Amino acid sequence: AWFHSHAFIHGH
Amino acid sequence: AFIHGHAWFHSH
Amino acid sequence: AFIHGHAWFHSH
Amino acid sequence: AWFHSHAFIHGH
Repeated sequence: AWFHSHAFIHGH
Repeated sequence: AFIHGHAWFHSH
Repeated sequence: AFIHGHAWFHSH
Repeated sequence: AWFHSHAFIHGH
């Protein structure tokens, strides 16, 4: 699974 | 799984 | 599972 | 499961 952050980590 | 938090993170 | 990475992260 | 970061994320 991939997650992105730009902080909160986005992605399920 | 979602990753919660933004340092400690929590994931189930 | 471990969270890889330092922006994109990945976990399997 | 808890993960810690100072970024690399540490924890299983």
